[PDB]
Amino acid sequence: MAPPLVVVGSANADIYVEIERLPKEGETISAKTGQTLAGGKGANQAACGAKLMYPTYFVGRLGEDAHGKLIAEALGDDGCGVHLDYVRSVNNEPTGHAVVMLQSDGQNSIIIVGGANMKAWPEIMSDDDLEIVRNAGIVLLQREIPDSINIQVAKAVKKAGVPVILDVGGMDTPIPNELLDSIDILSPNETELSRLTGMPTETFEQISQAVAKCHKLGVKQVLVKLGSKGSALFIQGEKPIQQSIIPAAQVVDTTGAGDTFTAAFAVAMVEGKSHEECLRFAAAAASLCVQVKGAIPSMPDRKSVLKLLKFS
Amino acid sequence: MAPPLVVVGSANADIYVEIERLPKEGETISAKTGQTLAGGKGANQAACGAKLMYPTYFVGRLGEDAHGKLIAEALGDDGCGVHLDYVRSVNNEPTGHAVVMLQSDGQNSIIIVGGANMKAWPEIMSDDDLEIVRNAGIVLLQREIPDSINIQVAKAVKKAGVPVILDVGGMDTPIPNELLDSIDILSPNETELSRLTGMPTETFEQISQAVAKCHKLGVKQVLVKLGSKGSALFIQGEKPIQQSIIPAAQVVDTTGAGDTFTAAFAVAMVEGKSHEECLRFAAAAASLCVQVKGAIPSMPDRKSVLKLLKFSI
Ligand SMILES: Nc1ncnc2c1ncn2[C@@H]1O[C@H](COP(=O)(O)OP(=O)(O)OP(=O)(O)O)[C@@H](O)[C@H]1O
Ligand SMILES: Nc1ncnc2c1ncn2[C@@H]1O[C@H](COP(=O)(O)OP(=O)(O)OP(=O)(O)O)[C@@H](O)[C@H]1O
Ligand SMILES: OC[C@H]1O[C@H](O)[C@H](O)[C@@H]1O
Ligand code: NA
Ligand code: NA
Repeated sequence: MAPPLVVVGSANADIYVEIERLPKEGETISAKTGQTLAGGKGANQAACGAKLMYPTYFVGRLGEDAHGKLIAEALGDDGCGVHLDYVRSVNNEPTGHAVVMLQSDGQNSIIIVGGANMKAWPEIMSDDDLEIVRNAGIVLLQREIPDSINIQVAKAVKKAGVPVILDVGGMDTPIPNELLDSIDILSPNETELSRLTGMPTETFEQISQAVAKCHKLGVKQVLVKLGSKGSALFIQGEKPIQQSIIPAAQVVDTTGAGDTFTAAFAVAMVEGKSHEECLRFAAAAASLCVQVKGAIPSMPDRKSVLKLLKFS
Repeated sequence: MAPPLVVVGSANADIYVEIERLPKEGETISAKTGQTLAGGKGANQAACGAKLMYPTYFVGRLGEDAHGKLIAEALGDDGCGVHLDYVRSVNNEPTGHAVVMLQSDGQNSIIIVGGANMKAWPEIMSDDDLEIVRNAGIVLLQREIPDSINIQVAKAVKKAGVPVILDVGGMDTPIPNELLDSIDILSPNETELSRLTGMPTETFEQISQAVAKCHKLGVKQVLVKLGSKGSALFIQGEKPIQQSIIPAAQVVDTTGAGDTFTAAFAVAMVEGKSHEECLRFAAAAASLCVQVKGAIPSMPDRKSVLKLLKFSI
């Protein structure tokens, strides 16, 4: 009954097919194999939070189709234990999905269908949806749903005094200043930090500088994801702190690990942990995540993260 | 219950994405929209039979997943009314699926995942897997499950005396002669007939000679689908029967129409109708199919097929 993690964002069916080579206009080919998996940054972050045994709601839009049931199954009672009260399904849009064509040479080809993620939201968020974010302990957004929705959520949480984190992952359009001005923590990776600031991010000094531009744009806190280099938390009026990776024994699959990092950070934060302990909690979670194939099935339970953290 | 139509074959979730152009290696693109629908040649044919009010069983393999559920729902008691007793689901293979990339010009590019359709069958069919085919009034196969399974089913019927139809739709591989020798009716389109015989099929004379080649490969009856030109039924030693299309008011989506044609022909044949009547009935059912989007959603009910027959000649 603690103030919940509330994730508002995307849910996707990820349709992976293993093919020797791409087809041609008319060519029917046969994949070696194929699998369809629950994904999307919003669903991933919600799954992570629920698996960490923190009360978590997902606010998203699905189609009334098989891929929608796939997501609900993965996230809900028989899966991760996300509260799905505020997920709505519609009959005029497909569940969002991605066709991923892994090829016999190492190259990926992807078709992304935004579907319900981009087209099933209302013009104006319902009072019901806004009520769950007002009652949240913390709110997580990404950029795989319309700016309109992110902005309306951001405004409500700001008035309610609820912290909100915006993951920059998703579409590569500019971020509206009204969104930047209404969020507590911006969370880009190195490449995303560069794209929105038009500055280099090859060195930590360059990163600090792009982050300085972020402060000027209205963002008091930036949680920078650095891949193998770990992460860095920048708070205006303070010294940037850093956390290196907690090295994985083996990197099986980095899919979902940035989402795990972000959501785990949010869980540690809302649990009242220090900034240092938040970064380390998140590092530990991302680390367990990359050691296992897949996205949502790779995400660690609280017991495993805490176990890994114990090590000296 | 009349001796049922028994369809042994494939079930696919059909994943349609509308794009402008096919993407390139390393490249991410966006689609305008999409839809996931119940399909597969086997499930389509069973759905058709069931909608035409003939007792119909589907024998097939599904994964225990959301795509599998989609199929079951579309075919079963709340959908088409297919008897699903002999559908089996496995947890170690995915339900087969097909990514169908529609382009703006008109071409389609397709990736087919065999999944449970190709990989979840036993090496040897058990005799109570085969009990249903032994009780059939007519059996329909396609080429979207393993050759080995098709061979075992056909042989189990031949040694029981009921007609077996093999739709050539599916894999583009040569058909094993062991299979051709065990079926009663082969049903290819023009391209499949040409691929299988290695002969041209651009003219009716050519088609007739390609069919003569089929008669040499041991097949007595060939039901050739000729697209906008209609169809024809060749029976060895007899004059061919030709049937033009029953023209559709509008063509919305031809997906599943060949499946409809073949299954409707089978229903008419198992009900005792004349070859002429069988072809007409099949043409009418395919006509209705092309006027609605989707495969299984577009299957017509028997009354509509008979009404189109009444008023079309
Ligand atoms: N060998 C590793 N061991 C432990 N953690 C790792 C390892 N490699 C990457 N990570 C961590 O897993 C997460 C995902 O890394 P990844 O490189 O895929 O993306 P990122 O740049 O960090 O962030 P984003 O998801 O926004 O792209 C990150 O939190 C990263 O710190
Ligand atoms: N305008 C139309 N009106 C009525 N029937 C049509 C029309 N166009 C195609 N058909 C019929 O729908 C069925 C499928 O037609 P299509 O052209 O898609 O391929 P086909 O070669 O005949 O069969 P297959 O699906 O096996 O390739 C056929 O029975 C065809 O005769
Ligand atoms: O004939 C139609 C079927 O062929 C392919 O198998 C598609 O899945 C489609 O439903
Ligand atoms: Na992973
Ligand atoms: Na159709």
